[PDB]
Amino acid sequence: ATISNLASDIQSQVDVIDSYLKKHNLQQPSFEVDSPSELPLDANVQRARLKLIETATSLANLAIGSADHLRWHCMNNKYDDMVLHFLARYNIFDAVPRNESISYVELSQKIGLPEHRLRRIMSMAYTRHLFCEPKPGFVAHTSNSALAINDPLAMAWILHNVEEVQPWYANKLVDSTKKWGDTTDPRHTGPNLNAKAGEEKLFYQIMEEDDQGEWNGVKGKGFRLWRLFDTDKFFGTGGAIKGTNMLRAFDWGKLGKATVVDLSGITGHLSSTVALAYPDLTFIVQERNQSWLEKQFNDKLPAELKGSGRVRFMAHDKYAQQPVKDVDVFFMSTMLHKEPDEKAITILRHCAEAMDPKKSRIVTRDIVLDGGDPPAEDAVYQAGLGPTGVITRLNAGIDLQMLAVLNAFERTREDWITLFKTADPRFVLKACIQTVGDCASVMEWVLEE
Amino acid sequence: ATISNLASDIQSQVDVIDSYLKKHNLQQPSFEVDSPSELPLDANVQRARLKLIETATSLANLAIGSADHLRWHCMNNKYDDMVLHFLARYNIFDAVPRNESISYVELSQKIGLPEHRLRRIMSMAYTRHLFCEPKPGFVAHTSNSALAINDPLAMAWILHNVEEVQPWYANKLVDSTKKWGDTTDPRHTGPNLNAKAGEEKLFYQIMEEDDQGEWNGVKGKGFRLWRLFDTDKFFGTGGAIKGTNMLRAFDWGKLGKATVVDLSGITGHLSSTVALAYPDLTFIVQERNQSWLEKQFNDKLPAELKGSGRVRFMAHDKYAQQPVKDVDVFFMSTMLHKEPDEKAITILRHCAEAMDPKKSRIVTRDIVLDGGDPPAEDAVYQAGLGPTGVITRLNAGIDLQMLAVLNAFERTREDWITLFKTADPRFVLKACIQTVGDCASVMEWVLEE
Repeated sequence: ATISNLASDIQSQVDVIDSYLKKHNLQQPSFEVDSPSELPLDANVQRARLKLIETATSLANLAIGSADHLRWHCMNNKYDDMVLHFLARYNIFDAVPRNESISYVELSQKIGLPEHRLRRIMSMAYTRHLFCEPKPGFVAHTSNSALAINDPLAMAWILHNVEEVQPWYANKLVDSTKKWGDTTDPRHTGPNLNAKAGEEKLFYQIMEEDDQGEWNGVKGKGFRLWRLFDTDKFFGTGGAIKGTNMLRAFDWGKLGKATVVDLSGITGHLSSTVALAYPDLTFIVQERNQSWLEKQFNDKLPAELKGSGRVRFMAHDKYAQQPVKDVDVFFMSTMLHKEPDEKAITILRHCAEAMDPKKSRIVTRDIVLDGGDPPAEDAVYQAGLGPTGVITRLNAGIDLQMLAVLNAFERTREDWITLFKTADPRFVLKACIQTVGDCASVMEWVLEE
Repeated sequence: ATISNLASDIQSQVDVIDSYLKKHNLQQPSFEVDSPSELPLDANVQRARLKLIETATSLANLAIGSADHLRWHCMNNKYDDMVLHFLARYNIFDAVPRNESISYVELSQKIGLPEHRLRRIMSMAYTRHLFCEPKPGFVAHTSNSALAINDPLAMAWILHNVEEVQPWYANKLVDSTKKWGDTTDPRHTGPNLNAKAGEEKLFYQIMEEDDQGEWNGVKGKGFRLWRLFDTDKFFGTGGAIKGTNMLRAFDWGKLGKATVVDLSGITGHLSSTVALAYPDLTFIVQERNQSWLEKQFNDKLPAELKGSGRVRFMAHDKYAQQPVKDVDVFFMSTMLHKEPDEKAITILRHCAEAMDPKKSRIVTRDIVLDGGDPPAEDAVYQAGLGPTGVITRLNAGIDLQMLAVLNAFERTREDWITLFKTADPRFVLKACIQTVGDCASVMEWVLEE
């Protein structure tokens, strides 16, 4: 890489994107409040986007240079997260009006954060194009910050990372590695470094048991788990992993009238997206129960689905035998990646024992670390992959989140195939489709004699 | 901003830099091990560099877009720091040979980190151009990582941030703000959120007292403070704030044969740089004593200065009267920014009482948040400043480090002038010079009747 060749590559990638936007009369992205929040899903546009992010980031890295690389990174980067911590806990997104500016004096008063400290936090926020200072003394939104107005799912994602993942797990991972080595046991995690025998706490136990707090309509026991469920929904409502991508990566219409057991769990928000598009499907969403789960699940269903039975909650232990009969599809999105091989095999064997091989299939959605195949219309590394690819990087972030919190791990295509064949040697991978811009693939599995 | 106008601005900035490199037969930066570690200090080149970093980063931010902004940031960013934590604690920089590749198998064995976990850490490192995978199965250095080989100062900066600043202070700043409000008291910091009365610990008390560890030649009591002193030296040896910039921002030769009391403290590494350049100066470096400080100070002096008396340590309480007579210069680099107004005024009055107004001056070096004046040859915002400027961002990182650890703060030019005039109304700011590429200014103060 040289600064000149990176600049030339940037111009080529920009020209692909800009030409497509102009040809199709599409809005140009900006940092204004009402900028589009994404670029078109056209595969060639998304390839250019993924390459542009990588090449622009590489050029900034090269221009910073090696002398300022660690000097600046270890100074600044952790404060981007601390700034978000303040913005979420003081509800600054909602306190700044969407379409107007607000003085620091008025903003400070609205949120109860002394103005001199507010000013020092906002100064750092602006450097990530998160809010802006349109005139001296005043604060306004940007594209990036306005999209989080009135969005508890986005606030959940900030706070889960800054108040739980980073302090309890990531910042203890070196010590956990030294204490237990490289294991897949979710007890071998930061909260347990000094735990007395038999008193180890699992992440999911802390999530479901802590009662000292409230989040987004759940007060007391399990508020942190409810907030975690909100983070899962955040990844479905928009952005790279949005749930509507599944409609492009798998043909739900080919199932006709069919029963889907959705072992993705959580609140069934992906089942709801598919159900709205395909009224002949019934989704039975299976998840470990919590006192508030059935009520919250039902309250969050799209209005059109409430009371219809098309998407319904069924409390279930995913490690136990399957009670639903005549299931056409076992569906599980971003669920098996939390399961080391033996636990994943238990789940998959309970599904297989409940499958009619001639009629049933398993549809999974997970990272394939090497890459899924693009959708047929869209057919050294694919854009976004390779050592500096932005999808390589997102996959690594998710993989390290699985490591830090659970000792779980992401898998390659061959890893998935081997896992399923160990569960039942009759499993065949029929399709592994990843839309350009997304890190997950939708995989279709059948039992063949 | 649009993607096209950012791309055009990138091409203009690259052309300035590339034309200068070619005209002067200078090496092109790359990610290779032996890339230059910085660009020329020519002011127009550095202005173009600072603008290029900002514009490239803005273009990557825009191409990511608002939908993936928080989704990706809160996933990935904290892992850049966790990766550094591993790289430093397992000494991966030194274990990868500078000029050769090493297999993951051999690297894992050298450092005692299981290979599967090593591979998952390196995957994330590569996305910041920190090491690379030149062939499948093998690891090599990049420009960015090779510069940290055999550099305990760089390792100190990683570990101080990831093991002390972030967990003990930054990740508790919201809670500290809620407990105490906006104060300048260094007791009102994260370690003391639950401290019992009169048992509060100051950062600098923890640094100097903890004896459960070792760092870079200091075993036991005060190892963390020694590591902090190494971080201070790291900012002097290279990069934006390198100490040789002071030779451009102030004329030490005009002093002739002169005595300088250096209240920067630490290990006098900036005094050593000036002393090597100006043999007629004597520097008396004043700092709070520690058992190991005089020995380490003397061992780290440049060979040419050892035993010469040109740079010597004098234990001193900066809040106490000044014992040295006939001082020509009181020098203090990045020291007063840790001092709230009343404490800074105490120091400055002790200096002023020891000054002959006709002969003496104070030379300070600190951030001026609005910007110092460029050196005379180099004469809405200056490059690097403004809301997304990279020097604005570094200043904010340092300002938030001062907030989180000490409740201290950075200052504008007018803040500095007001502070000095409160200390003694005879103080006049004669010069405030900031070299392009650096965040600190060198300020010259005299007493005028």
